[PDB]
Amino acid sequence: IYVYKVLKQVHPDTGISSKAMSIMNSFVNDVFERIAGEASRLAHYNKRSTITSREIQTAVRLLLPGELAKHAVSEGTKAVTKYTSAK
Amino acid sequence: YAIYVYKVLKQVHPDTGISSKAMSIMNSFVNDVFERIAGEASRLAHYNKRSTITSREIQTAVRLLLPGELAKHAVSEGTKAVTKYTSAK
Amino acid sequence: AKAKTRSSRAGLQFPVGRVHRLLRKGNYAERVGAGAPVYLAAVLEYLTAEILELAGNAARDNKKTRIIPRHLQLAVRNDEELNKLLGRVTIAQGGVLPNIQSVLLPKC
Amino acid sequence: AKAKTRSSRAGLQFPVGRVHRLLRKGNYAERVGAGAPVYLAAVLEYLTAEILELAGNAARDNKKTRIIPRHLQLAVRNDEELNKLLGRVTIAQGGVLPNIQSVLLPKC
Amino acid sequence: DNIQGITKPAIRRLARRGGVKRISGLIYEETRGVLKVFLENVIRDAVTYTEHAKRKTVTAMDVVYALKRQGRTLYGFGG
Amino acid sequence: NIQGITKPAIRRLARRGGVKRISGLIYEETRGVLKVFLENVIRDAVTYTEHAKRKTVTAMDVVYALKRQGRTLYGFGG
Amino acid sequence: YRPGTVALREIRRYQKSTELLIRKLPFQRLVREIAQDFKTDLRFQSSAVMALQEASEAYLVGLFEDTNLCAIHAKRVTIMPKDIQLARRIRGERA
Amino acid sequence: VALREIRRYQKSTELLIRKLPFQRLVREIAQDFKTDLRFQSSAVMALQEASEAYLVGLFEDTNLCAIHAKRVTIMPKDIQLARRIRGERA
DNA sequence: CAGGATGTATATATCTGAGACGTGCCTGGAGACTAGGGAGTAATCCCCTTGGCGGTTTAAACGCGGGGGACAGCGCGTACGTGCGTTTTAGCGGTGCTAGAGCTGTCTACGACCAATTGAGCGGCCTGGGCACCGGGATTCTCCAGCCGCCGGCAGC
DNA sequence: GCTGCCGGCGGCTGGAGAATCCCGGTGCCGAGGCCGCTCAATTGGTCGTAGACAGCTCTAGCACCGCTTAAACGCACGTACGCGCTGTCCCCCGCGTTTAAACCGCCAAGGGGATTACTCCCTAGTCTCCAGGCACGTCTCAGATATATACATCCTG
Repeated sequence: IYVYKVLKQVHPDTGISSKAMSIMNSFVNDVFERIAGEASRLAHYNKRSTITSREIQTAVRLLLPGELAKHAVSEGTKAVTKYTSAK
Repeated sequence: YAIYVYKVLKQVHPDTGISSKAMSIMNSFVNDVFERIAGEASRLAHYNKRSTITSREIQTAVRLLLPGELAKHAVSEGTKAVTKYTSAK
Repeated sequence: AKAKTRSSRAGLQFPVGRVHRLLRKGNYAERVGAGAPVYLAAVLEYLTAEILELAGNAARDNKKTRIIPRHLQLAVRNDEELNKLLGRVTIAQGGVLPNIQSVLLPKC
Repeated sequence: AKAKTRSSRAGLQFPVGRVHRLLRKGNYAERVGAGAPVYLAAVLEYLTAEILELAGNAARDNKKTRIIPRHLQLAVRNDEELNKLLGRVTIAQGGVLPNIQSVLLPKC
Repeated sequence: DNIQGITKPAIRRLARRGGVKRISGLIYEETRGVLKVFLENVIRDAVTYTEHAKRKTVTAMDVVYALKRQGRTLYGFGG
Repeated sequence: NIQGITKPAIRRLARRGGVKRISGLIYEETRGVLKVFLENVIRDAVTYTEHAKRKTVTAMDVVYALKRQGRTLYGFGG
Repeated sequence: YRPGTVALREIRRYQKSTELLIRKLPFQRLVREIAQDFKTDLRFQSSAVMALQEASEAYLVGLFEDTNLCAIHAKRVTIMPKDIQLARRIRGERA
Repeated sequence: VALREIRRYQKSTELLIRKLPFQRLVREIAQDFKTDLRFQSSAVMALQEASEAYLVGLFEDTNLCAIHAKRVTIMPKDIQLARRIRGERA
């Protein structure tokens, strides 16, 4: 559902196939693991016990190369402030 | 892991020592290997939808990473060690 | 009453609660904060939106309505920043980028 | 009653308790068994013993009484299987195996 | 006597996809050799995964899992 | 500071590599590769140090950075 | 046609397509034969068969463009085995 | 004498680049990411020797490629080819 | 050095029909609504180790200059990979067919969790003496360039 | 024919710079005893994952033949390989020298790290109802064929 809505929000007149969506699902799952394990290792590196936005931000800067990283950080910041502004 | 390794030398080479740099290097070695084995074992324990890490997971891990002769020597000593552990409580 | 989902308040199209459950049950850390799943959902939405938009533009350039993995490969391999991220990844029925070394063509 | 270490009962010179503690606060799994720390200690002990014997052989070859990371490099790189196991690992003060390509040598 | 089932035009087609202009005759066996080393490397992990799972059928999950373990992860198979 | 890599330094490095003859154009190419590899480690090194709110680049952070890149280091802790 | 013209035509023809190059049945037989050496009396899923198939295709395609680079560096147009083992050695699998 | 040096450095282990110029280069390249940075000493030699290992591996790969090219001299095209094959430049 | 005939590619008209897209049903998990108690957070102080300074001195880089051989270019022998025709031989498949291995639900039981005591393993901190470091000098160890006896053409007859 | 003659040819001789060994003195610093504390072994109990049994059942390998399409064998041939001659000009390799790293010593202090009172944030516990997965069910516009023209070659004059 969510990938379909993402497609509709950018291309409302473009469809997708079946296997080409399983590819997207595998990609998202792989990136989720690659970021979550990284954030967990940063959390354990400083002898910490909680995972917050700072560790995930550092993992994003580490993983995403350059321009994608700086684009991601801004959107994540606005996304976290709209959450904190109105719970 | 300094003292255990020193006992290892004294049980292998009673007349050979070890430098401090070698000590730190092989300490990092054992830490790296432990982390690799534990990570693979935890990965398998989650991968087969279980919640307890047992000797079977460690056995699969050692059979999985160490290539060749090390694999069967390691599994042989693992089984013999756990058997003498359980036989003599 | 008046239940409200976290995705709506976060302005996202992603199941933030599902990501929070995955983090809790994934054995990454003993305790998990609050904004980490929101940030993860946001970055995932960004990257998947960029990927899907590139694939859609490639499909439109190929004069085809739906999206196939061939267009996925053409869109992924044509962006070096994306290429480095997906350098060690192969896609089912993706094909290769059509290229020829300049030497083996005839003289003129 | 009189207490005794787990390693003595297990006939090992590696710390069963320390390995168990590392597994427990290692975040790896919620619960662990009893034979897993013993197995891990045994395999670590075997690997350390074999690597230290391989270093000691070279140390006595070079007529020295203590191990130098250079000897560790020789022991690791002179065993092809161990080189495969330790291919990407770089050793401090290890140098490189001596090697000269055949053509670079003179005619006779 | 089955590895020879990888016919010569198949290798020629594969190399033309690679983009070669001329093809020798001595590469047809070295390509087969690298092929079998690839496959036995993958299927040893694939079989040991099932053995740990103590089943008798090898699914796509085990093979893709082992492929990703070597650092050659592949999408499109329910990863 | 890039020129601090003197010509005999790369010469002896290549001799350790196992080369016999050296032309006159490897020198700046080597310096560029050296600089690129340096920045590729300083980036995540300063990232790690900034994450910990510290101002000193400890050896632990750089060995972690080398491990992340895929080339582990032995001797400096672990 | 002049020699190599058909080669160019096939190069431009086949790099655009994406379908497989090896017949399914021989590859299945090869995989089954190899699987006997590790554990006999097994059962295979077709999904795994095509996964192995496409992985093999990707690696061989990789090795072929590396061989092409070796051949062009060798001031040649043909491809020779020294190139294929050079490409295997530089990458480091056979190190 | 070139082969004599080949015999000479292949047995030793110490670093082959002066410490202070390397430290100056590291500080010069690190000032751009952040200003007023302090470097621990051991990290400097760790980075130095890691770079030495990387570079000597690159040299050995390039020499192997050059001897494959039926030549005794190494040229930048060999280095670019080796980088392309190893999968680093592209 | 400019045209012609050609096997190629390109476009374009119906077929034509498995399955993205709704459309509902139903269910289980995520939000709404209660403390708590322990993980982090400033605030503090107390080391510490690091950037910095300024004489020697001392091994190392560098521009110069001479030299010799590795390499790119060009030419020629030559042999084997390619374009193409003729079998022929194996893959696709479509049809059933069979039991085997995979999946899930229930009942039980035993082993990891955790709390409270009690004892020793070892990390630290001196400490004496033990094994590498360095110097010179004698001992070999190869590397080179010329002398020389021998040899196979080379002008004559 | 047969005299010299001439240049190489390798075989040998010996001088040449290089690498190695051990003695002899001098340190620097892994290895060992001590103290105590801090965490690890022992008891004692629980309650819930994990193993068994017991079913259901979806599914993968067999076989079977009709068709056919790509694979194997052969065959002129010309192009791309491999080798040999060659003309340098571009690195190597000592030398004077000019220079910058390394030691060596003494400081200040901004930053790293251990303690401490606390507070307030995610976890622990239930209820509830609504978003999402599954079973269909279509009618599509998504494909697929088969048709018809331009094109870039290799020959000709």
